[PDB]
Amino acid sequence: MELSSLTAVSPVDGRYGDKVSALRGIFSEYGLLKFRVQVEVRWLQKLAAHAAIKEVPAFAADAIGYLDAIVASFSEEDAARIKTIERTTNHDVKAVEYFLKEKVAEIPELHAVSEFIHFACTSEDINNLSHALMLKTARDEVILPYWRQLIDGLKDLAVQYRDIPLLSRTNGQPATPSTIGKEMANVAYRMERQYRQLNQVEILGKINGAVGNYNAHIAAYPEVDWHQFSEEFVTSLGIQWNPYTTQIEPHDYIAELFDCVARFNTILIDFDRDVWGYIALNHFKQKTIAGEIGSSTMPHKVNPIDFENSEGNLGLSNAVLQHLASKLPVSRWQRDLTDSTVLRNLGVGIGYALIAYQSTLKGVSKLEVNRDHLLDELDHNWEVLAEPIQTVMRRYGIEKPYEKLKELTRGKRVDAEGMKQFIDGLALPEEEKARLKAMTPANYIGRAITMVDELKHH
Amino acid sequence: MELSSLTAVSPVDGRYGDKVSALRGIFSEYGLLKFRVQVEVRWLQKLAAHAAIKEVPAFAADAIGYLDAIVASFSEEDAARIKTIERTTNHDVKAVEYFLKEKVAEIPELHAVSEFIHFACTSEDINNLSHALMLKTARDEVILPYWRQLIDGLKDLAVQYRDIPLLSRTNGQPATPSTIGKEMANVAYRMERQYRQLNQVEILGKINGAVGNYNAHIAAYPEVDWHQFSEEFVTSLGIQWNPYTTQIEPHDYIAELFDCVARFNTILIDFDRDVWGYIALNHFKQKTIAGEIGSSTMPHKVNPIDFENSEGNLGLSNAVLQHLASKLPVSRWQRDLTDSTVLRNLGVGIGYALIAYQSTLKGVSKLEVNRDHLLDELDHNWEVLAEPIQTVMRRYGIEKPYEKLKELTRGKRVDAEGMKQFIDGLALPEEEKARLKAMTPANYIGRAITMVDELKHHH
Amino acid sequence: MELSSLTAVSPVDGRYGDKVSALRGIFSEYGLLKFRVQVEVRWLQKLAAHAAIKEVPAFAADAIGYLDAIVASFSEEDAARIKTIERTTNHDVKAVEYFLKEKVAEIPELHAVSEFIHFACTSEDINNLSHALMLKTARDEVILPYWRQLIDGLKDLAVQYRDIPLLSRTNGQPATPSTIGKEMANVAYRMERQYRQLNQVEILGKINGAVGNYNAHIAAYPEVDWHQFSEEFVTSLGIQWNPYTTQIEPHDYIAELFDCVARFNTILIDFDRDVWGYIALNHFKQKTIAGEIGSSTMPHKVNPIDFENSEGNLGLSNAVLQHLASKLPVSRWQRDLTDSTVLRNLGVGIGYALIAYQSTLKGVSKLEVNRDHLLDELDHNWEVLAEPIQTVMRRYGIEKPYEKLKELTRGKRVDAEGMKQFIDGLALPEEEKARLKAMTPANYIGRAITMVDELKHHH
Amino acid sequence: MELSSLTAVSPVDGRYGDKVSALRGIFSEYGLLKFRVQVEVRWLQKLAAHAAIKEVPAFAADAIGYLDAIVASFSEEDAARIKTIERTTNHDVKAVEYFLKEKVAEIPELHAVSEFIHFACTSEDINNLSHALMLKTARDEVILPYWRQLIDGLKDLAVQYRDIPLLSRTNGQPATPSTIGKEMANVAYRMERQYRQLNQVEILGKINGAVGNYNAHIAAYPEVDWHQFSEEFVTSLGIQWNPYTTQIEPHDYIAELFDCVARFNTILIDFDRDVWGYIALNHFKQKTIAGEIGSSTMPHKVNPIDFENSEGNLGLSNAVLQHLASKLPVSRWQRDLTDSTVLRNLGVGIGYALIAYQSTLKGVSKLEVNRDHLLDELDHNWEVLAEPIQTVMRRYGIEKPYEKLKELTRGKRVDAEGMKQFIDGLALPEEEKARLKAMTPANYIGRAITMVDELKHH
Ligand SMILES: Nc1ncnc2c1ncn2[C@@H]1O[C@H](COP(=O)(O)O)[C@@H](O)[C@H]1O
Ligand SMILES: Nc1ncnc2c1ncn2[C@@H]1O[C@H](COP(=O)(O)O)[C@@H](O)[C@H]1O
Ligand SMILES: Nc1ncnc2c1ncn2[C@@H]1O[C@H](COP(=O)(O)O)[C@@H](O)[C@H]1O
Ligand SMILES: Nc1ncnc2c1ncn2[C@@H]1O[C@H](COP(=O)(O)O)[C@@H](O)[C@H]1O
Ligand SMILES: O=C(O)/C=C/C(=O)O
Ligand SMILES: O=C(O)/C=C/C(=O)O
Ligand SMILES: O=C(O)/C=C/C(=O)O
Ligand SMILES: O=C(O)/C=C/C(=O)O
Repeated sequence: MELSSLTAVSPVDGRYGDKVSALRGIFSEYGLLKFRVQVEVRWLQKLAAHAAIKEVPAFAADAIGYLDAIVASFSEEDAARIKTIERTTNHDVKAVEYFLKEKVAEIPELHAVSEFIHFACTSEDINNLSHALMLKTARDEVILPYWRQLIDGLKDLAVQYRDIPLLSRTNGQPATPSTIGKEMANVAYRMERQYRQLNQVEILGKINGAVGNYNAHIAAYPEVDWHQFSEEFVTSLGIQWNPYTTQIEPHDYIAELFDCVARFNTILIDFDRDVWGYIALNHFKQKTIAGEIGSSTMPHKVNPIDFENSEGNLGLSNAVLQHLASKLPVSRWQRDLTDSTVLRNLGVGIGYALIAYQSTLKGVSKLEVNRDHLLDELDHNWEVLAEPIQTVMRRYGIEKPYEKLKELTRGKRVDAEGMKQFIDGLALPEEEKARLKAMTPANYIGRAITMVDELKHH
Repeated sequence: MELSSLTAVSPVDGRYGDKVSALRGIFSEYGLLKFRVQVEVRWLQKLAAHAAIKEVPAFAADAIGYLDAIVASFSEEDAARIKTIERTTNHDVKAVEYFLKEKVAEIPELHAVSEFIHFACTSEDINNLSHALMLKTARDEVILPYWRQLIDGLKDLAVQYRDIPLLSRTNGQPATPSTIGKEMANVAYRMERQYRQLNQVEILGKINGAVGNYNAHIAAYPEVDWHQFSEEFVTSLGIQWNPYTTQIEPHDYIAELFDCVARFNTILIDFDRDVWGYIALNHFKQKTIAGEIGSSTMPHKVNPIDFENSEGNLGLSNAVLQHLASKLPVSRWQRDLTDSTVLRNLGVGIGYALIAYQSTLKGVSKLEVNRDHLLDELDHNWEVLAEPIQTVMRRYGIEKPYEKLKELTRGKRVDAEGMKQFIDGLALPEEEKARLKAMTPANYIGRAITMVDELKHHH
Repeated sequence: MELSSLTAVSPVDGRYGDKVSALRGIFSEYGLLKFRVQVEVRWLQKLAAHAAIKEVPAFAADAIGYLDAIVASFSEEDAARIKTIERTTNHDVKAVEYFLKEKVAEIPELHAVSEFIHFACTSEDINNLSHALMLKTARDEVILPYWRQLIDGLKDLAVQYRDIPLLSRTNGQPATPSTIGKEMANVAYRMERQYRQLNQVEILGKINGAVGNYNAHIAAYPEVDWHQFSEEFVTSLGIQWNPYTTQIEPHDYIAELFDCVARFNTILIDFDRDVWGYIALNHFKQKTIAGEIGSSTMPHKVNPIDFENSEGNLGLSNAVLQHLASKLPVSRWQRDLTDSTVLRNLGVGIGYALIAYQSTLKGVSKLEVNRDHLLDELDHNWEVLAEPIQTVMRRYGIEKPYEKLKELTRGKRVDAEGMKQFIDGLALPEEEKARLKAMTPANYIGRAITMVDELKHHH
Repeated sequence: MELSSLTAVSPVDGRYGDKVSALRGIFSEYGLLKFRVQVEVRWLQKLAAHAAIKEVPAFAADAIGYLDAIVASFSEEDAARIKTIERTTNHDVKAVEYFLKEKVAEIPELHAVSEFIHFACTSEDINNLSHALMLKTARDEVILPYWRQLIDGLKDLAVQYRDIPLLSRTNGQPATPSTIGKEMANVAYRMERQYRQLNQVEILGKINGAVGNYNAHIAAYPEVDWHQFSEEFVTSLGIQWNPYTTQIEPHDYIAELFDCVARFNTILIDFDRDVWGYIALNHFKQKTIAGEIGSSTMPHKVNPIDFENSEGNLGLSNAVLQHLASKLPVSRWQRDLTDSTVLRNLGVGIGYALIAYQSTLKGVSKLEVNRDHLLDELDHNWEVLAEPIQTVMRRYGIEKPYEKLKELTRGKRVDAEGMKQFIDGLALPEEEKARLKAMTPANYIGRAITMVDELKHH
């Protein structure tokens, strides 16, 4: 069978292919080849612009334009030609070199310096810079914008549900109340920390020849400061310079990038699970679309499939991201080639994540808080007032406060009247007694609401 | 950009797409849908053949042929129709049901029992059986055949290199010799163990309604023995029966299946790495063709790129296989849907492995043992004879045998002459002294050759 | 600070030390050394009993008893002596050899064949056999017994709760009912599958010299069939023979063993989580004793801390088990020593699991099903009867059955009365209408109870 | 059997127990209890020092001293008492509370405010701050110093071997030369990046009650600004404040801490492997100790067991660190208790790492570079000069330079005379021809030496 979204082995290009279309122009073989062409061309232009390198005179305006067009117009047809050449070379980057030499052959000025294409370069000089550009593009144009959508989305939920009381669950058991909004706020805050970290991750690049010592460069141009030339070229591409490497850029920054993405994903997994649970408890109703089918056999079903889809894909994302993070930075001696094939999977780990981000956003858009249920549940759990009562008792020196409340509530059902009766028998100033009799599980929410309102201050 | 092998995000469908084409008809959405249709059709066919279920009379030959054709000729166009219907249902299995209902509408016999399609079934009854069929097919038609090629390949190398001496390396250091063939035999033996295990793994399936208690089945047909019905149906598909489940088949067998593939892949990583190193030591030269480029900058390079490609892909395979193996069997209460999207990746872990198997076979085809280097290295490591000498001394009661050889060789360079002189000073019977003076690093290979020759007698 | 359970870095030897005491005599350095001594002693004993090896005459009863005593009475003091000798050798197995040599010196018979201790052996010949003995002992005396307790425990719950109705949850939502007992039975069945698998795993061992070719053995005794000698010795230890290896036993069986324990642990995590949730839903209340504190701040709390402790430890167990399973079988060339230090952790992964098994059993002992809540919840979810109604409608040819019930219940609240009214308007034979009007969420449990009663007939 | 280093199940407390003794006072149950006592006491002191909280008057000098002594003198006997109390409570932190109440009972001033011990606190307020102190102490006093030793060690090797030529290996094959020192320098640089990152990781702490909303605090003291009180207390402990949490501190920073430690460990694994290989190639000899045994059967053996031990333990370390990093940040709703038992393993992942750090240092101390072998090997690989020759040809416009050199060397043995003969036939200016004939694989090292000398500038 020919490849199509229906026949694709992986769901990243298959069932969810339309959810990650932007990655097809970045992490695919086409994307890799596109970026390699960009790097090769930029290298030739720097050599030409470098006065000390007389063998490569400055290019005329039209020659520079011809070169820039090769970069900007790079097509699948161009990539297909490179692969055709690769059939002969069985070496992808050499095929890129030969492809570029073919392209400039018709332009005398360029053909003249044809043998300067890839001059003194090793394949990894081209590959690592290509990977850097792929990752930088992915982060700045795709990943961060989804993270911002998720963060803004959670904040909106926090504000929207700021004052909606919730019977908290610790150890899965009824506990001291909070508000739906506050529980949303906690997640936004965590996501924000990771967003800052991802944005601060360095994206490194290098260019220094075969084993990282500019051997070939120096042999031909011993008078040129290639260490300076290297830093200038890498930074000219918008990449941060990595001065010490072997044949390959070590890949530590890729682990740094993926580790933070995995942390964010983990926070999202936690969120997907919690909401799945709130929906199970009926604290949230789900918006329904006319025509849709919840269950093939149970007509009444309305399921949180978006949160579940996201949860599953986040696990897959982390499995791939984690493997790359831990495996890439280890390479035998000056390097073994196992990282090449692995690096063709940078978009895979990212892709599962993007699919999950969209699913979560989709699930969030269908949330309908159920205040009635939330409040009704709280009204059936007056035992949660045992904490404040004992704490107040502690304040006013009443003996064994915690112990007395434990005797009253642990393993015992106690309603409002019962809790109220206990308070009345306490040796406390009327003012405090009345203050205690005035609280309910629904209003025993502490600083929850204000916590939500102050989030914007962090 | 439209999807093509060039724009595909994953190299399983991209760069290596042509290496795993067989999986496109199995693990993809098209494959999933095709098997779902097969299961649905067979379910309807069993209901018809069941005399006690009179509302669905036995189907005549032409109707059975029409149903069989739906299964056999299932096309991408058919899959597209289901996807079109799914746009409305937002439920894939329900779209399959509607698809089939549309298909039988033109056959009165079949159209008359239209509402019996998916009768009493829950989506997972169809899904789990499809996954089982997908995995069984992949194992018997794809995985095992590659494993047999690797095993036979290693065995061929074992025989071909049965008597070629090798300076063994323990802790990376020169050690007691072996033969290239013996080192290959060890790997083939480990591979065979996993082969037998994978083949013995159970591929389970179930069919029992919404939560596993045949609730719906019994509500409509209380006089029918659905437990028996279930076992017959699952086994009729060539799948092994799993009588106890919630809404989903628990997936334990998937972990069992993936755990053995991972063990096999691990053995292969070990192999890829060892050969990469033997090539690094120049114990093997590499066959290459004119035109091929080793390095873009170093024209003299000839690299073991096939073994490296395999090694990298095996790591990826195991990472995906292991995630599925450990995550799938955990599902909240009667099931949470997180396993659905994950199960659409059964072929991904398998795909990375297939790519690796082919790369290794390619690498193996290019190996050329370098007898000259192997022997020359052995002739510069006569210190390895310290072990046999001390051992012989132990036998004949000579004092501090091991200790004496350690003082003589640890941290010291000793050639054939120096080792010979030492043996001469030993208080051993002439015959034993001669035997020791007759051995060399190259012939101090123990039972290596016979071990290789006897491999065929195992497994 | 001196080491004590209070200062121990790891909770396996610290807080939970008393929960895994049996492992101290197996996987610790003391245990490793004890088994090494056992293997060394048995090796010497076989050499003596082998008539062809005349330099080591058969041992008389008292000498055999003295050797057996070294093995049987091996103490921490003996272990300390070896560690003392190791301070000089910087090689543990060599220290064991010297230890034994010192021990036999007082027995002329044994002292006379002193240099035959460790004869022709490489350290791994002793190590791998010790690991095999450690794992076999742990499996047969520790792991399986806990697994049997869990399985029997789940089966007891299954029987005890066989007929207690439960509103099932799929996607976390109210679904077709089952029984508490049926949900327990499902787990017991999965556990039994892994139990059989773990019991069937092969525990392999080898003994063949420095690199696996009996080089040293053949150099001294070329007329002896060491391949046969090897198989006899390994099997005499109750271990299964692995004829092909490098310096180390490849460790594939360790992965096979650990892969099944991990699958079992995964099933248990699934269980711990489900029960944690059933407790959260108040389907089960928890037994607690006076004096116990649930929360330091919320006096009303009663938490399922036992299940939570188990769940956390199972994750830890699998993480260690999986690392060993995937890393151990890869060793550079004839072996690199990275597996030695790692193999000192065989008991760690097992320890986390043992802690978890005991915590779960403790949690189970405190469960008290809450029939009132389970039934009350079911009585507020009559919408689950939409499935059986539509299914019956399908049987009797009523049009758009599923679709009609969806419009009636999806996103809508429907009580017993509303469901009853709907059934009355259906064009079905009186008998079928009555049957539908007679069912309730609580009795719509299908074959749940019989499934539980038939569990005993499986496995 | 009773617990001893010989009977310990885990080698962290067993065979290598003496290698991690410092962790016994930090991550053990004793350490956890010690820190919990510290937090509880500090909390009581802040309440006393807080003027607005009149029910807890400022403490006299001797009372404060008595409290400080409880913290500073905390012993195993004290910890044993807490565990004895825990037998009754089956709740560790409550046992700590009761233990402290017992300790102050003899001091009237303290006994007077006995019920203010743990006032309004939830166990996790104490636990998370304890974990923060454990991790901060471990990083600043143990981990970073080992990393600094390793970094300084690699730098010393770099300087010591700065000019020692090495036949590089890419794909495991003879490649463009470098120097032993440069290969050491690359590793030091990578380790330094992680050191900076680990040092910059935030160590967070919180204190806000049952579910994070100061519910109990406000119920008793509605006039006190508990949000300010919280930030002050956490920062007073030297911990960074985490304002938004549920019952537990989310643990994201722990993942951040462990992820960077794992990255460092991975770099070290790569190093352990490379040196193991250099030793296998005989580029490094190993120092030998009189009396030691390399092999029980092969008398001549001298093995790099220290690097191997380190490699094995680094893998174990990462397995544990990774599990904690990915599992801890996920907790059901306001929290499930699975993280408590897991957090008792913070020292385990760290312990394996420390054992490995020491083993690597030990292995490094035994390295003896073998210049003779290194140089002899290079002198047998004149084919590596094919790169510079073709590059020079490229510079001077000689047709198909790379192609001509490939024909000459790919799959062919070419010695100095052969390479020299090829150069003589080139149409290049004598000056360049002589420059090429003057190089050897040993001096074709590019900027390697200078790269090493400039490391100190980064
Ligand atoms: N040392 C190297 N650096 C960069 N590319 C290489 C190196 N060695 C081989 N290659 C080529 O890199 C490509 C790797 O392909 P793949 O394994 O599919 O990722 C192959 O086309 C090789 O010919
Ligand atoms: N409980 C369930 N069992 C089987 N399929 C379901 C269930 N709940 C929802 N679905 C459907 O299964 C599909 C899951 O899609 P995906 O997440 O992409 O794997 C969706 O089309 C859902 O409508
Ligand atoms: N090739 C080998 N086979 C078995 N033991 C070895 C080997 N090489 C070194 N050893 C010893 O094995 C022990 C490994 O200790 P450890 O790294 O703590 O597990 C050390 O005492 C070494 O002297
Ligand atoms: N929600 C909670 N927060 C803090 N501690 C708890 C909580 N629930 C139970 N505990 C106690 O925490 C301890 C956990 O012990 P372990 O599982 O061994 O780490 C037990 O002593 C419990 O009684
Ligand atoms: O193609 C390169 O740039 C390098 C190849 C190699 O080192 O083998
Ligand atoms: O589609 C089904 O078969 C089941 C759906 C559900 O349980 O929600
Ligand atoms: O101690 C041994 O048995 C082997 C040691 C080695 O191969 O180095
Ligand atoms: O002990 C505590 O602080 C909290 C306990 C709980 O939430 O259950």
